[PDB]
Amino acid sequence: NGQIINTYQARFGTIVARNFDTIRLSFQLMRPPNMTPAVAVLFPNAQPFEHHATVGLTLRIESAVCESVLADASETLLANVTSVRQEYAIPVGPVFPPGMNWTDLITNYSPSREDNLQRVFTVASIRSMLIK
Amino acid sequence: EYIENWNLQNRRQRTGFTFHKPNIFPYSASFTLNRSQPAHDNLMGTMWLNAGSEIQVAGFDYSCAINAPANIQQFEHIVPLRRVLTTATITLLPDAERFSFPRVINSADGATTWFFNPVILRPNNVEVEFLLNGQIINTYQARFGTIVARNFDTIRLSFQLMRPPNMTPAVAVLFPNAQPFEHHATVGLTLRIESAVCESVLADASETLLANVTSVRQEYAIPVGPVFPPGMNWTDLITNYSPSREDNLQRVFTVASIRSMLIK
Amino acid sequence: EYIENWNLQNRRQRTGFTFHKPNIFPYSASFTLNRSQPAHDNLMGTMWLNAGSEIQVAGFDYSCAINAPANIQQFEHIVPLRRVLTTATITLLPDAERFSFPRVINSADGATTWFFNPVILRPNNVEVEFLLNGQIINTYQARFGTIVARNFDTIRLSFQLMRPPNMTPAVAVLFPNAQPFEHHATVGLTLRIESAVCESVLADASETLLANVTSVRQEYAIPVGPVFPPGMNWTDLITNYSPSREDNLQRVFTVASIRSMLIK
Amino acid sequence: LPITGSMDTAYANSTQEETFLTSTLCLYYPTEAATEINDNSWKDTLSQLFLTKGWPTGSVYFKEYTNIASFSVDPQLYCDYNVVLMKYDATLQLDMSELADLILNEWLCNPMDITLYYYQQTDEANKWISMGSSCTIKVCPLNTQTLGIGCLTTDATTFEEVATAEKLVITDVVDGVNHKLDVTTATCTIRNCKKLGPRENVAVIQVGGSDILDITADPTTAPQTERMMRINWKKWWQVFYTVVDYVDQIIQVMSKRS
Amino acid sequence: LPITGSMDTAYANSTQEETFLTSTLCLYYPTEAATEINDNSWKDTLSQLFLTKGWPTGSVYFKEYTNIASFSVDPQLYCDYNVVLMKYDATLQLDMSELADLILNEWLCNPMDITLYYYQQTDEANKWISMGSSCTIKVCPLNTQTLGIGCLTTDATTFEEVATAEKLVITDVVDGVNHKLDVTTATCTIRNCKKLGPRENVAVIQVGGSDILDITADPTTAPQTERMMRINWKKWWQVFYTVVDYVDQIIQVMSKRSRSLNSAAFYYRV
Amino acid sequence: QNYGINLPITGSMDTAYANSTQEETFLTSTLCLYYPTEAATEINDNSWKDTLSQLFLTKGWPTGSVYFKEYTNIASFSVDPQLYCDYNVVLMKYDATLQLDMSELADLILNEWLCNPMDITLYYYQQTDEANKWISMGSSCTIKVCPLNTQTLGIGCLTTDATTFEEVATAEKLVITDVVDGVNHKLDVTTATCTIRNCKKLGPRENVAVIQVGGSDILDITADPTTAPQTERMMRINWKKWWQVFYTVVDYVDQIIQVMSKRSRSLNSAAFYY
Amino acid sequence: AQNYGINLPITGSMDTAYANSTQEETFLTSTLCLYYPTEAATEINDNSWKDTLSQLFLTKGWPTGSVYFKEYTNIASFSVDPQLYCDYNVVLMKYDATLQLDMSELADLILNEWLCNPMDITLYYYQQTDEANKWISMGSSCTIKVCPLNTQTLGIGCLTTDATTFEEVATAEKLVITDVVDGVNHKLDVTTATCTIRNCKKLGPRENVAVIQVGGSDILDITADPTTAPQTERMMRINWKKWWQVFYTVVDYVDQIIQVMSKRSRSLNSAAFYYRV
Ligand SMILES: CC(=O)N[C@@H]1[C@@H](O)[C@H](O)[C@@H](CO)O[C@H]1O
Ligand SMILES: CC(=O)N[C@@H]1[C@@H](O)[C@H](O)[C@@H](CO)O[C@H]1O
Ligand SMILES: CC(=O)N[C@@H]1[C@@H](O)[C@H](O)[C@@H](CO)O[C@H]1O
Ligand SMILES: [Ca+2]
Ligand SMILES: [Ca+2]
Ligand SMILES: [Ca+2]
Ligand SMILES: [Ca+2]
Ligand SMILES: [Ca+2]
Ligand SMILES: [Ca+2]
Ligand SMILES: [Ca+2]
Ligand SMILES: [Ca+2]
Ligand SMILES: [Zn+2]
Repeated sequence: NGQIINTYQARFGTIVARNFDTIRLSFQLMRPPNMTPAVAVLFPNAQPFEHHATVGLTLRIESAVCESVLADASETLLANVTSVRQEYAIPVGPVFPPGMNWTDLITNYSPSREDNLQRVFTVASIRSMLIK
Repeated sequence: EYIENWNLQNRRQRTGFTFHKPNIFPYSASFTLNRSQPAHDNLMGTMWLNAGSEIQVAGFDYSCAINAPANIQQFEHIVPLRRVLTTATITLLPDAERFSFPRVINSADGATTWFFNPVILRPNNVEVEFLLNGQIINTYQARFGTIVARNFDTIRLSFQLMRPPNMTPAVAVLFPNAQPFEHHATVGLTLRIESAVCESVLADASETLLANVTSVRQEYAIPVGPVFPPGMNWTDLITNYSPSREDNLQRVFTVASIRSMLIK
Repeated sequence: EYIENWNLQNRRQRTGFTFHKPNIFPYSASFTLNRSQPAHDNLMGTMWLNAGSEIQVAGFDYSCAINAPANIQQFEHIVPLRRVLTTATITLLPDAERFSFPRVINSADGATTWFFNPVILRPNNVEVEFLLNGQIINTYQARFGTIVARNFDTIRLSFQLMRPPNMTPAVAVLFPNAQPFEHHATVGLTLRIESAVCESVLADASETLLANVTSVRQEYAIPVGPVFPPGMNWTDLITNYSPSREDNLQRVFTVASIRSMLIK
Repeated sequence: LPITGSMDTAYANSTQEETFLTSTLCLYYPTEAATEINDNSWKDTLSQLFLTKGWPTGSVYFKEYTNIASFSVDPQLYCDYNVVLMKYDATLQLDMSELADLILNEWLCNPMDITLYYYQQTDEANKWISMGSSCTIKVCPLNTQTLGIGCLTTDATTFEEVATAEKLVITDVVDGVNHKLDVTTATCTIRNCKKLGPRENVAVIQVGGSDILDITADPTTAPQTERMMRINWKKWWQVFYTVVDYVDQIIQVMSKRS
Repeated sequence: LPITGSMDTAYANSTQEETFLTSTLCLYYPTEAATEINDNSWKDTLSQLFLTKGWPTGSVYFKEYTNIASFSVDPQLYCDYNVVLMKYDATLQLDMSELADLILNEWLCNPMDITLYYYQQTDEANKWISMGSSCTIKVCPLNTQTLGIGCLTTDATTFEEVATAEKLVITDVVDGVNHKLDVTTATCTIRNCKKLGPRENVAVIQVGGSDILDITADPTTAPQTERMMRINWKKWWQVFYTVVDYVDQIIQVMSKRSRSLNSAAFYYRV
Repeated sequence: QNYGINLPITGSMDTAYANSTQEETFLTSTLCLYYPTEAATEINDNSWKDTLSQLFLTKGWPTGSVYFKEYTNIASFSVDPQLYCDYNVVLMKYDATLQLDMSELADLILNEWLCNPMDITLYYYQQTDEANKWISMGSSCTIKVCPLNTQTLGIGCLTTDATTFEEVATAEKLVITDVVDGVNHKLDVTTATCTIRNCKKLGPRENVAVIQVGGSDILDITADPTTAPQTERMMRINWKKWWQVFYTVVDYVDQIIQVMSKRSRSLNSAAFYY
Repeated sequence: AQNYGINLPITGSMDTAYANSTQEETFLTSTLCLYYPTEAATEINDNSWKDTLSQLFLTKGWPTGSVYFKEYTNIASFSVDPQLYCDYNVVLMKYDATLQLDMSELADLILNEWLCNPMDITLYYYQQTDEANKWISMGSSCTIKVCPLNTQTLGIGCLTTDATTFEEVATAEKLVITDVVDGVNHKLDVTTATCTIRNCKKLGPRENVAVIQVGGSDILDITADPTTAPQTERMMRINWKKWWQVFYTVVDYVDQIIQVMSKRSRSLNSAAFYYRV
C-alpha cells in the first residue's frame, strides 16, 4: 500500500519479504573511475559506442504464501483444469480466458474470476485425490 | 444495518451498504497534456477533479480543432473505482464549473506555470459508459440529468469538442487560424453520485462513523499502527484499499455504529 | 414509510413522503432572448438550469440598462412544478455560478453561435414568490440564506439589474454608451430545495428505490411498455407525470422498498 | 417578442456556401488605385477569382470613388456585403473617422430648416450630419432666454464656426443648450441624425497607416471592432489578392443587411 | 486600517452632482487654440456652457501654455480635476510621452548633487527627472574601483550623452551601477524620483495623431490607461465642445487624488 | 515518436513551485541583437561595445555571451535571414515609407517557415491554404503573377508574353506573395537576382523579440485583414538619442528574456530549408 | 501530435510483429543528392549523363525528379560552405595524397551535427568549455593565430598587443577546425575580412549523409582525439580506374548506401524543439 515493509541495500543471495504487493528495484550504473587500457578503449567520450554499458538484476521468488489461489511449479491443478476443459471441447464462457490463458487470467485477476478459480482448483484437488 | 451486514458476511452472503454521496473517489486534482510545448501557447488535453462523489472533467483545445480532422477533437477520461458500486443514482450535468474560469497552473515537473483562459463550448457527443470487468453494463449517449448505473467499477466519459461551423462576428474574433489564442476552447462534464449501494464499507455525507473513529484515535494520542494511514487519511485509505484494511475498516465502523447507538 | 402511505392512500387520506433534495425539476437547460438580433452583440434575457432540486437562473443585459427607464431592467423566471411540494427548506443564494463565465452558445434555431462574456452585478430587488393555484403563499423580498416555503407548486423569481450610478474608473471602461460591449452585465440567483414533503412519489438523493427499479428493468432486458418511458428516463417521467404513471410509480417504488428491506 | 431555445440542440451545418450562392458583395476602391491597376479587363479577372471561391458570376460588383472627400458626399452602399478600401492619407486625420462614423453606423435621421427653427441635442446620440460640396457650419449658443452666448444673433460674423469647406461634417455641440446655426445652404444640407447602432453590412479596410479611427463621439472610448481592418500595402495587387483570398474571413466578421 | 464592507449594501445615489458642485476643473490648451478661436470673451462663453452641465459659475479654470516643451519645464497642475489638451507632433514623438509620464504618475523626488556626489538607481521605479530651459545630460558608468568604463572620469568629451537641448528629460539607466553625471547646473535642475503610483486627476487628450504614448519605460508593456484619450481635430471649437458636453465621462475616468505630499504648492480648490 | 510525442504527460496541479531558474537561464546562453548602422553612427564611440557588455555583465549575463551585429537598413537586413545566437532581440527604426517592409521582416523572423524552392520557368504553382506563401529573397526581383483558367488559359493575361502579367512586387528585397488559393499561376520572376520559394507558416519562432524604435504599431504579421495580433515579442519604444535605447534594453533585459524562450532555436538560419 | 519538448519514456513490447519493408515507400517519397567533383564530368564526356543515370535510378526505384546532381570544383572549394540540402546525401571525393587534414575536417563537418554560436574577436577572449567545443572557421582565406592567456589576462608566450608574437594554427586554409586546450582564455587573430569563425558544439552525427572516398587509403579521423579514430558505417571507400565504374557502383548499391544512413534526426517533426534545422 505504498509503505516500505522490507528494504535491502546491496545485499544479494537469499532475502525474505514478509508482506508485500509491489517490488521496487532501484539499481544504478556508475562509470568506473579507474580503467585499464583494455577497458578505456570500450567507452570513448565521442559518439560511436560499439560496447554498451548494461547492469542487471535477477529476482526469483522460490516460495511464498498467498491468500488467493495461484499456479506454481509444484501442483498440477491448473493442468488438470485445462486438461478437462480441452479434452471435451468446451466453449469459452463469460469468466475464464479463451483456452485458459494463465497470462490473461493473472493479468486481469478479478475477484469473480478469483472465486471461480478457487472453486475449480478445489474440485481439481478432490479429483486429483481420487483420479491419479 | 451494520450488524446485519456483519452477520451476513460472517456466513459469506451478499451485503449492501446504502450510502448518500459516498466517498469512493480519492482526492485527485491533476491534468493531462495530449499536445504541449515549452511555450505553452497551443495546448490540448484534459483536466479533472475527483473529490468525494464528484468528477468534474474538462477537455480543452487552444486551437478549437482548427487542424483536427472534421474539426472534431475527441477527449476521454477513465476513472477506475476501488470497490464495485451497485444501483447508483448519478446526476450527470454538462459544463464543469470549476474548470471554466482563467487560472495559472504549474507544469508537470513543477518548473514553470502556464495560463488557461477558457471559453466554454457545449459537450458534443457525450458517451458515459459504466464498465464492470471491461464489459459495458450501462451506456448513455447525450443524455443529461439523473442517470442510473446498476453495476459498475469503472466510469468512462467520452466527450468531444466540435468547432462551430457557423459563428457570428462576436465569436469569429475569438478563434483565429493563426497562433495567438487569447481564448481557449474548453468543454466540461460533471458527474455526481448521489446515492449508491456498495458491498464494502465506505464513508459518505450521511453517517458520522469515520468521524467517530478519527475522534477516538485523535483524542487519546494513538500511535500509527501497521494498517491504517497516519492520521486516518481517507484519501490514502481509499487510494490503497486493501482487503485487510477493508476488514479492519468494517470492524471498526461496526464498533463505531454500536457506540453511536449508546453514546450520542 | 411507503407501506404507511400505501395504507393511508388506500383509504384516501393525506400522505407525505419526506425527500432530501427531491428530483422535482426535469433537466431543462435553455435560455430566452427578450432583445436579440442576428448580429448578437446587444442581447437581453434570461438563462436557466433546472436540474434535480436546483434552479440556477441568470438574466443578462449587454447594455447594462443604459437605455432602460431609470437604468433598471426587470427580469422574471417562473418555474411550474408537477406536484405540490409542502414544507420545503430552500437555500436561496445570489450569483448563479454556472452562468458567470464566458461561453459560446448556439442560437434558438441552432444555426449560429453567440458569445457571452459576463461580469456579475449583485441582484437588486429579489422577490421570490411561492405560488399555489396562482395565489401568493410565501414571498421573500431581498432575503437570502435558508428560506421556507410551506405550500407551493410554482416558484416565481423576480430579480432586476440596476446600472450602478457611481463607478470607479476601473468599472466605467466596461460599460460605454456606444455599441461595442466586450463585458456583459449578468445577474444570477440559485435556489436549492434541500428537503421537502411531497404527497406523490418522487426520486431524491437519499433513497435508492429508483435505482433498484431501473436495475431490475435493465438487468433482465425488459421491453418498453405502455406507461414508463424507454430506459426509465426520469426526465421524461417527470416531464409528463400523469396520474396513471404516478400510480404505477408508487406501486413499483413500494415493492422496491419491500425488496430493499429483504435484499440489501 | 422573446426568442427561446435549448442549450443542447444540434449545431446546424455550415451555411457559408449558401451565403456565397445568395449574397451580393461589392468593394469600393479609389481612383488612384485604378491608375496603378493598368488593365481594361481586371474586373472580369478578379470576378473569376471570386468565382473560384464560391461566389457566382453575377454576385460581385466593382464601384469606384475619387477620394475620401468625394466618397464622403452620399455613399450609397447598396450591396449585401460591403468593404471599402479606405486609403490612408496622414494629412486627413479626421476625414477617415468621419467616413467610418457615417458608413459603419445606423443613423435614423430627420431634416433641419435653419431659418425657421432653433436646434439642440436631445441626448448624446444625435449629431448634426451635413453633406454637400462645401459645408461651413457656424453655431452660436443661446441661453434659456434666447440671448446670444458670446455672439450677436443678427451678426453672422460673431458666430463660432466649427467646420469650413468640408464635404462630410458630423457636428457635435453641447447637449442641453439651445443653438442657432448658419449654413451656406446652397451647397450643403444639414440634418440631425441619431445613431441607433452599427451597420453590419459594411466593413472598412484601412490601406496602410495606423489604427486612427475614433468612430465614437466621446474621447473616452476608442474601440476597435471586427470590421475595422488594416493592411500595409506596398502594391495594390497584393491586397486585391488578399481580399479575394480572405473573403471567407471578411464575410465572417460581417452580417446580412436584413 | 482594513475596511470590512458588506456585499448586499444598497447602491447610494448618483453623487456626480455633489462632485460637480463641490469641486473644480482645469482645462489646458496650447496657444495655437487661442489664436484659432479668435474671441475676446470666449472663456465666458465656454464657462456658461459648462454651467449647463452642473459646474458652478466660476469653478472652471483656464490656463495656457505655448507648446509641449514650454509646459514641461514646470507642469503645475492647479485644481482638483485637470484635463490637458496636447496637439500631436510627429517630431515631438518622445517629449509628449515625457510630459504624459510626468503628469500621469506620482513621483517621490529629492534634489541631487553632481559635483560633490554621484548617484545610482535602485530599481525600475526610480528615474532621473530633469527640468529647465536646456538639459544636456552626459552620464558615464563606474564600478567598484570607481573607474569609468568606456569613458574617462575627467574628460567630458568621452562621456555618453543621453539628452541634449531638451526641456524635460526622464533618464533611465541601469540599476546597481554607479554613474557620474554632467548636467548644466546653472540652467537644468535634476532630481531622482521613485514612481509610487498613478497621478489621478489628469486626462491627457491627444488632439490628433495616433496612440504612441509608452509611459512605462519597460518595453514589455505599453499601458494604454484609462485617462489617455485621443481626439482628432479640424477646428478647435469641435474639441472644446466635445470636452464640454462629455464632461461627466471625463470626470468619471478620474478619481480623487490620494497622496499627502510636503511641497505645498498652489491649488485652485473650492 | 522517438521523443515521446504520441504519449501524454500527466501533471499534478499541486507541485510545490520548486525553484527559480532565471540565473541558470542567464548563464550558458547567448543574447545578440541587430542595430542599424545609423545607431552606431550617432553613438560615434569606437568601444561602446565594451561599455554595453560590462553593463550586460551587471544584469546576470557572463561577459562572452553578448554579440553586436550591424545592418544597413531593413531592406539590406532582409537580403538574407540570419538569426545567430540563442536569444535574439531585433531593433528596427520606424519609417513611414518603409511600411510593408517592416511587417515582412517581422513576418519572416517571428514565424517559422518550412520552405520548398520553386521552378518558375518550368512548372505551375498554387497555394494550398492560408499557411502557404511565396517567400522570395534577393537583390531585386519583380514578381509578375498571372492566374490561370481550369483549362490552362490566362485569366486576363496571356501566358506567352510577360507584359500582360500582373506584378505584385517591384524591385524589393524580401516578398511574401499571397495569391488566391484555388487557381494555378504562371510566374515571371527575374531569377538572375532573386530566389522564390513556397513556404508554410508554422508555430512561430518563439525567441526573436522585435523592438520597434519609434513610430506606432504597424506590424500586421498575418495575412488576412481580420487579425493584427500584437503578440508578446513585438515591443515598441520611442527615441531621441540611441544611448537611451541601449540603456533601456540593458536595464529591461530581465523583462525581455522572460517574454521569449530559447527552446525554439533552430540550427543555422531562419528559412527551415527542407 | 504533441509534447514536443518533454523527452517522455516510451514503452515498447518485445513481442511486436516486424513491420513491412518500407524501402519502396522511402524510395517513392524522399529525395537523393549526389555530389561529384568536376573532374568526373570532365572524364565522363557527356551532357546527358544525368538523364542516363536518372533512368538507372528509375530502375533502382527512385522517380525521375527525386535524384538531384550538384558538383564542386575541388575539395577545398566544396569546403568553403558545405550546405547539404535534400533528404539523403552522399558525396564522392578523390583522395589527393598531399591533403589529408582537409578531407578529415570536411567529413568532420559533414558527418556531424554542429550547433554553432557567433564570435567577436575584437571584444572577447575565448576559452573552450569541453571537448565538443571546436572553433570552426570558413571563408576564402582563413589564417588563425591563437594567444593563450594566464589567469590574469597576460599571454603565455604571446604579447597581447603584438600579433607577430602570436602563433598560427592554420594559414590560407578554406575551412579550419581548431581544437585548443580547454579552460584557457585565448586571443584570436583571424583575418575577419575573408573568414568567419564560429563557436561550435558537436551534438552528434549527421544522419543523412555518407562519404565515399574514391581511391586512396583509410585516412579519416573524424574525432579530433588522437586515441580514437572511429570507422563508422558511412565512411565508404572504393578504388577507381574510370569514373563510370564509380557511378555504376553507386547506382547499383543504392539499397546499401541508403541503408547505412537514415533520415536526418533533426529534420523530423518529432525533433521540433531540439534544434530542428
Ligand atoms: C448535416 C446536415 O446539415 N445535412 C447534411 C447531411 O445530410 C450530410 O450527411 C452531411 C455530410 O457530412 O452534410 C450535411 O450538409
Ligand atoms: C424621491 C426620493 O425618495 N429620493 C431618494 C433620495 O432621498 C435618496 O438619497 C436617493 C439616493 O440616490 O434616492 C432617491 O430616490
Ligand atoms: C500491407 C502490408 O504491409 N502487409 C503485408 C501483409 O499483408 C502480407 O501478409 C505480408 C507478407 O509477407 O507482407 C506485408 O507487407
Ligand atoms: Ca463668438
Ligand atoms: Ca452633443
Ligand atoms: Ca564614451
Ligand atoms: Ca533603470
Ligand atoms: Ca493583366
Ligand atoms: Ca492565399
Ligand atoms: Ca610565440
Ligand atoms: Ca578542447
Ligand atoms: Zn445530501
